[PDB]
Amino acid sequence: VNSFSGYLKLTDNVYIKNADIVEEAKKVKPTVVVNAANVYLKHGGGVAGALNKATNNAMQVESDDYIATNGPLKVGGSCVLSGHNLAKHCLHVVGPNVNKGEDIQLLKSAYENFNQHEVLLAPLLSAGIFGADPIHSLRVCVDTVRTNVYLAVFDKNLYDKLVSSFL
Ligand SMILES: Oc1ccc2c(c1)OCO2
Repeated sequence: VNSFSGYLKLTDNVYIKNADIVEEAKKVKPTVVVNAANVYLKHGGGVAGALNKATNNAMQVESDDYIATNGPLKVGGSCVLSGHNLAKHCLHVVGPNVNKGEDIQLLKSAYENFNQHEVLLAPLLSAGIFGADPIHSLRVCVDTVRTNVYLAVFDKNLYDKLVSSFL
């Protein structure tokens, strides 16, 4: 049993809810929250900007030190950093950004990072301002992630479309 509430069950391991990922993290304090990161860990907008704002910019400060030491992530890659006030850990995962021309086949590699964690609170990778089709992102998630993933979909309209089109 875990603390996640109000989710619709899609599969054995994937759950979904219409929720503000920031507000969900603040309530649950999950072991892992996933950030929709870019390779520079520049948390300007979208899910990343919202998560970082909720940490009072402490996520960005930590991220800048990580990049100064290690250099940029790979598209499809990840790193584990602090979850600050939102979670124990933040898994920063880089899905391909269609608005930068990145290979959508890298979305499966991005979701494979989730398999290193038994339970996660996450957004749909490459959705929103990353430009991919969220229906596609949900299908890759279900077909790639084997650990238990609780998806927070910010848009009520999109949530209803994801559920009503789910195969
Ligand atoms: O994709 C998003 C998810 C949550 C957000 C957001 C964007 O901006 C405000 O909070």
